[PDB]
Amino acid sequence: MRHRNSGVKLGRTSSHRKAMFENLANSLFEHELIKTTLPKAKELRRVAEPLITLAKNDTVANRRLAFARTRNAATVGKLFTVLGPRYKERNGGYLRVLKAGFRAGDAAPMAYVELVDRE
Amino acid sequence: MEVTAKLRGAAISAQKARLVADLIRGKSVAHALNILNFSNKKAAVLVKKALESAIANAEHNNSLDVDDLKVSTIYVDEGMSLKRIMPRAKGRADRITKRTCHITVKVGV
Amino acid sequence: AVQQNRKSRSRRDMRRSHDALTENALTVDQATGETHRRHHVTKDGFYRGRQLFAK
Amino acid sequence: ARVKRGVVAHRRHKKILARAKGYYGARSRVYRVAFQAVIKAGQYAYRDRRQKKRQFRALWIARINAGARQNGLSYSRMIDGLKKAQVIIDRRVLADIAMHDAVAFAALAEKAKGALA
RNA sequence: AGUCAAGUAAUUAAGUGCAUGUGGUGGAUGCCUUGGCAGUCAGAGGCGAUGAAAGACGUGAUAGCCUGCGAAAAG
RNA sequence: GUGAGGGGAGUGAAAUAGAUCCUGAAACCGCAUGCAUACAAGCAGUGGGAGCACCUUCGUGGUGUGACUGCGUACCUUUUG
RNA sequence: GAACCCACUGUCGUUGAAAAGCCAGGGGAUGACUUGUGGAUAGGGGUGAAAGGCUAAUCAAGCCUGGUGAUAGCUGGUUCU
RNA sequence: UGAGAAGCAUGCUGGAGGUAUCAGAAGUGCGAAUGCUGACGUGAGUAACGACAAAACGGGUGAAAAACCCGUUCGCCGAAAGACCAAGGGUUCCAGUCCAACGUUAAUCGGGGCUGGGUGAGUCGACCCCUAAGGCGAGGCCGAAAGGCGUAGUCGAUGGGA
RNA sequence: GGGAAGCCUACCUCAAGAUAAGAUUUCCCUAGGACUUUAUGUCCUCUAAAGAGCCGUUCGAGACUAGGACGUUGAUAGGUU
Ligand SMILES: [Mg+2]
Ligand SMILES: [Mg+2]
Ligand SMILES: [Mg+2]
Ligand SMILES: [Mg+2]
Ligand SMILES: [Mg+2]
Ligand SMILES: [Mg+2]
Ligand SMILES: [Mg+2]
Ligand SMILES: [Mg+2]
Ligand SMILES: [Mg+2]
Ligand SMILES: [Mg+2]
Ligand SMILES: [Mg+2]
Ligand SMILES: [Mg+2]
Ligand SMILES: [Mg+2]
Ligand SMILES: [Mg+2]
Ligand SMILES: [Mg+2]
Ligand SMILES: [Mg+2]
Repeated sequence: MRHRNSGVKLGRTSSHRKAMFENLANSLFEHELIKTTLPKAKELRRVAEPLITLAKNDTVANRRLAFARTRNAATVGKLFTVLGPRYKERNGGYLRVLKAGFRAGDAAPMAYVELVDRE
Repeated sequence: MEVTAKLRGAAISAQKARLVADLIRGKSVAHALNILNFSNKKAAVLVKKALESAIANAEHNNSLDVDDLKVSTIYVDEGMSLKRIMPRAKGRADRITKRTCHITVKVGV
Repeated sequence: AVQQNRKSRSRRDMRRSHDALTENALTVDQATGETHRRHHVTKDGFYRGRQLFAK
Repeated sequence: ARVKRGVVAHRRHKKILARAKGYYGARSRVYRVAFQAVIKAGQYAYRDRRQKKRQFRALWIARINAGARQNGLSYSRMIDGLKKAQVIIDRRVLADIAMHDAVAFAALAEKAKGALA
């Protein structure tokens, strides 16, 4: 029974799942377009969008929090200098998840994660 | 009447391939190709290869138009099976059989 | 536990009678005019008037 | 003088399997079951060749009784009258007439009833 | 012509059973021998310190194996 | 897929004689046609029996299926059984 | 109390990862200690701080080849009309 | 067709042997022996896909990339899951090329197939000199034969010698 | 006639595969040919109704199913406030 429960497991421990989601967020912020599995893509929003929401205000405390959550100086820099001002007047919804068939390896459903205003 | 095409040594069992072969029996060539392209089964690529071979043979040798063709008959036959030995616990050994099948497709009209 | 008698081919086929496959939902795209899975991105990179992987 | 048992054994098995066409399951494919099936069929035929006469006689008696009760009599009384009227018609022709020719059976019943009186 | 009521036919096969036609795996049968088995009639009944029986390594088609041969090495 | 495999052309008396190569059976596994089958209980047959489908030397005929019905608890050994 | 040797309890495993194991605990750990290499003891024999224990996954008498196609008042099977 | 074991004629495949009547000899008739050999079914597309640690993304080749290559992040061992000798196995070592079979999946990858290369010693080890346990043993003692023991000797490292 | 925690009703749940397959309210489908074996006959031409399903966002529903809500005429899920 998981009535009114939010979250995923993906067959991983807490630390492995957290590190994988952080790495996925960093890769997405670096390349602006990635291809992953469907549940991972749908769960990436809840960890990616709060970072962009936090980056909308440029303060020392916000920078330190973004660094503590990302652990990447280049990512924090690119975020606060590019993605913050870009989505200044947008009320959420900075990601786009599009189904892209299945993987030829294990027939797993795939999906493209994209930014709404890239390139 | 019927343009035939045979694929021997499919490296798959007949029971797993009959499930895919039952889908395209009686359909047109375009619908069958569309169904086989967007499927995730393993025997689908073999059935698609056999169907494309049959269609190409019908176009080249008999000079039949492709829009009038349809999957008239299709079936799967058993083939030679390889025998291997698998070591079990307590020194026992079991016999494993790798199965193979042939696919026959005849397109008509 | 193991069976006491053989299972005739009739009962085997009656049990297998639920192993039929099903087709997918394929539609013709309005922009490219190609067959594609519904609610899925076309193999070339086009979906809903937009085009990914600009070339 | 070595002798091989291929041809004659194959022919015997083929004859036995051909004598058992139409059976269900292994009774039409396996020799071990087909032999027993053929033997049982032979025994059943031997018994039914005797049972058939009783079955048909019972059918004839039932039809004659129906006709006699239609003509206001019973089977026993009509048979007794026909035996007293010196009529030697068997039950087969009587049942055939009762099923097909109603006026002839009525005349026979009238003669039997007159002989009873 | 139509409503209402009562009675009563035909129509389904996800699958299966039987018969026939057409195929697959499989290597029984039929035909044949390149190999064995048992004898007759004639031989011989041994090889070796001048290095025997049995082996290792080498020698040409080109790389290997089988036969032949031994740095004079299919002579 | 410069793969495997197959369809044409050609050789061959013969290619379901194509190198997994004379003939090539049974168990076992597919496809097509014909009939029956989703309210009725058991060694799965036997004696009757309506209908349906193709044949015809067009029948009180042939080939398949066969609803409904009476009867019916496998084979061999060892035992009084 | 570590390496090393051993195997007292429990869980799991029992067509197992393994024809004797894993994990959590446990005992000895300067000695009657553990271990490498090379030798000796051969079957009514050897060895045994002694359990009928060990002697190539086999021990109230190891394995192989011959007598040998041992014997069985016992069990099973024994084919066309 | 006959009471039976069976006989006869013929449609399709097959491509070279078969054999009347009467006599003679049998390796002369299979459904069972937890019978022997080979092939194939049910279970069933079910169980299972093998300690201590974990993976994600971008690009490349390629018919096909979760497993290959390059790069960017994460995690584990570190008295070992690191680096070497002895025993043991002989090409598994390196390069090019391939995916039929092997890899408990695919594979462009490999300790897989094919082709071509690679091991350089006065100082390392072996060989050699010497010997322990032990083996063999000229003469010799004993024993039906085979043979047993053993002296002078000769071998035998796990030891000593630049 | 009286007569008990006993039986049938009464209380809660399931229930028309009850093949005896029930009832009620509403909604939908009203064209042109050929042939034969003139029959809810067989082939053609022309439309696919009311609805159901496939698919997607999902659930206080759920092993897979099934069931409930929604799909630009939208607050079904995520994000933002
Ligand atoms: Mg929720
Ligand atoms: Mg040569
Ligand atoms: Mg009833
Ligand atoms: Mg019925
Ligand atoms: Mg009958
Ligand atoms: Mg201690
Ligand atoms: Mg015999
Ligand atoms: Mg037999
Ligand atoms: Mg018997
Ligand atoms: Mg299960
Ligand atoms: Mg990748
Ligand atoms: Mg090699
Ligand atoms: Mg290589
Ligand atoms: Mg190699
Ligand atoms: Mg001595
Ligand atoms: Mg010496």
